[PDB]
Amino acid sequence: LKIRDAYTIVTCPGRNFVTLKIVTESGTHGIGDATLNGREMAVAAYLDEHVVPALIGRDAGRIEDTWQYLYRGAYWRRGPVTMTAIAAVDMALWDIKAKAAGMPLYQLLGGKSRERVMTYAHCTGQTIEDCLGEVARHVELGYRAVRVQSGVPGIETTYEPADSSLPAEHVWSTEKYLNHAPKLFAAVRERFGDDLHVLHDVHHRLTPIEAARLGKAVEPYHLFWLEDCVPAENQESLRLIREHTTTPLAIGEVFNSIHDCRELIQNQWIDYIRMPLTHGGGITAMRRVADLASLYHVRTGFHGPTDLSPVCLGAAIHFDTWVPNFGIQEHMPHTDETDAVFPHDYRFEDGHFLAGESPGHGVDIDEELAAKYPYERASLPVNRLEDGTLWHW
Amino acid sequence: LKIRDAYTIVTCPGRNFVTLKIVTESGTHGIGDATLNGREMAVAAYLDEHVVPALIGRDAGRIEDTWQYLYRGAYWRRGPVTMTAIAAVDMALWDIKAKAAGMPLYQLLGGKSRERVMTYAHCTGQTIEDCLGEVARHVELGYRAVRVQSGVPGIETTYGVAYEPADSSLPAEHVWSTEKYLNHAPKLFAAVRERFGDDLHVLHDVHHRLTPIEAARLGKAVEPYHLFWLEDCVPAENQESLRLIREHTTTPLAIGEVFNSIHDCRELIQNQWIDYIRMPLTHGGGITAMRRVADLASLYHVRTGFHGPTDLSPVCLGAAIHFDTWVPNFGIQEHMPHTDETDAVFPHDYRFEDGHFLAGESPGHGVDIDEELAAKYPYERASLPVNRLEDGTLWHW
Ligand SMILES: [Cl-]
Ligand SMILES: [Mg+2]
Ligand SMILES: [Mg+2]
Ligand SMILES: [Mg+2]
Ligand SMILES: [Mg+2]
Repeated sequence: LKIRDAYTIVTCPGRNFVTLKIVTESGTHGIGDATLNGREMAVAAYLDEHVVPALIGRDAGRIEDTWQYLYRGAYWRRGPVTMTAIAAVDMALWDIKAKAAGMPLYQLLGGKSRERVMTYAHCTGQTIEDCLGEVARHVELGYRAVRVQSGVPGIETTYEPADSSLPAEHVWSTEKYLNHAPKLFAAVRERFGDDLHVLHDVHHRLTPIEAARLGKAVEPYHLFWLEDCVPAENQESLRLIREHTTTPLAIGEVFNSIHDCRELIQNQWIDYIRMPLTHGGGITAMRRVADLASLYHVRTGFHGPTDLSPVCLGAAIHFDTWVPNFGIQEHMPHTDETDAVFPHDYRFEDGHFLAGESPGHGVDIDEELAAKYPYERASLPVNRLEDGTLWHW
Repeated sequence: LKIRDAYTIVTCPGRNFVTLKIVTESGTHGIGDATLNGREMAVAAYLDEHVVPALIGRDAGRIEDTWQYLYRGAYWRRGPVTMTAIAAVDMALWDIKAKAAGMPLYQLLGGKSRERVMTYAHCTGQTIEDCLGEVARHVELGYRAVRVQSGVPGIETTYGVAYEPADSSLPAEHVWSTEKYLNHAPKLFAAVRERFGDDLHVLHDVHHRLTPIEAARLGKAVEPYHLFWLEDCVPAENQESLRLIREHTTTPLAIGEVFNSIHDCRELIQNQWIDYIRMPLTHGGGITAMRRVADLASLYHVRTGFHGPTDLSPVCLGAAIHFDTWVPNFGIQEHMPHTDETDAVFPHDYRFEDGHFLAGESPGHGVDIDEELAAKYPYERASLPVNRLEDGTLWHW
């Protein structure tokens, strides 16, 4: 199990993905997602120039030692580029270990805790009516849970995000959003009733007392979660929200370390932690985050956008299958070309994922095919207030 | 004036440096340090592929807007690669602003608060005796303050004892014993005080190797020697790690060279768990961000102690000396001399005299880069070491 080769693959079958592959002397290989949307080449360089050369000759079986070696050894700790590189290595090594054990990853983690993995779909429209049409469409596809978003009247742009080479510039009004958003949830409940799980993503745009107000306003509609209410580098930002509303709260897709959320969890300021495998240091780190969360009744809600590759999604479905405190798994379907580049054995049926049974995380990469889709630069948008203030997107 | 061009320069005049240069439509230019030791090319790519293209055509004068645009706009916030890229842009833009104002940077910041900037030098040796020899040598050069490190008997390799840490292509592997270090370290400080007396400022870098209660013990043990600071006692991603140390010793504490965000140290500062904040301009988001960190620190009597190793370029050092000259709550400035080749690649107007830095008077931060000279020294990979315990446990270096 000594590592004989390690290298990145960069491909764009609909959007950019970076993948790390590790091959052992025996021939067993593993892959890990290394995709960091809008900053992809920073991780590619971090891996190619600084991590990959140190992997050669290491015992691929020493997952924990390698994690600590890269985490502590980098000297400069944490961060999106850093932890994504570490996650890619970690995910490839767990893939290798599961293959060596002859087991699908969920078995190696402690076995199945559930028979299937509940997902939610994105439902978006310009008007509230447009959004309701999308909800109906997804309910018919078997989704038990939908995230709803609609345009704000008076505002040209509200939350494939990486649509432009350079960042697109959106304009935002908090006050108009706060008055309009509760109407969307009222309308969803009027048309679809109470059994549907309804989620909403605030996408970082509020202050705490504004989020508190929104949380209260939407209590009658019993949302599954209100996500990313406020920027949370200062974790105390959640406190006012939690003290003022019983609407459940989700946060953390932009986090990369347990140290970004330890206090959020221990103070019981959130209900769902959203940090995913690719950005949160892989299986090794996320097991620890999920276990900490479990002590405080917090459940997992992994970020699952198109900009995490099928490698992440497969591993996430395995993790979701084992973890006791599973909440929900986001599903944004990849393109057919992306699915072809990353063959996999996870299945989607009746609104749920089912883990694969192949040894490993069940995902591979077709390198020859990946090479036919060259990288194309694409950046995430930015958001400005009406006066031009650079805001949170 | 809009940005016409922006690009990185990577050079290795003794060790690796990455620099960002921004050029305006009028031809005026500014530079910023982008060097992240042992991970240099991650920052180069972050800048080259993702930041530089977004700078073209921007108003160079909009420093704050650019900082927020890069920080918030990245979506993934904070981190060493991220914040070093942002710092490089920020430093180059302040360089340009000061040149436009026709003033040295310290004047732009609020003017001078001091007539000179106290430094400390690194004194190191295998034995305590070897270290003392180095102290004597630096005292002779005019240093008022010294950091002292020496070998631990029974341990082959320890931090700060040979010094250029990134001295191998792949990470060197060192071995460590906490218990041997804890019993030996106080003997070094006792010896320094015996030979050199009480007026000298004496610093020591623990370099992340202790647990909180071990650092508490060390702090107490070294109280009689009145250290200027005991630095980086424990890894501090969990900021509460400092609490037991602070509750058990009056030895002053310094932390933060591995930090990149005010959010890495807000609680350390507000709870009064440290005396000096060490996060430097290059890794801490530049002048824009570090002004904010220093100001928060000032409310709690915390002083600046910018990390100043060889792996921050003369661009950072010059900007740091300007910052140090203005900031009210200045503590000390680390000085690790750069190589001749490095100083030639980065011509500068800061000066070192009688143990102190003096800020330049040229408009800008006073540092430039000679691109033709830089081109003579190609990048050469070098990684920081890792540290293992005697049983093989991957530890903190
Ligand atoms: Cl980073
Ligand atoms: Mg979201
Ligand atoms: Mg109360
Ligand atoms: Mg240090
Ligand atoms: Mg007490």
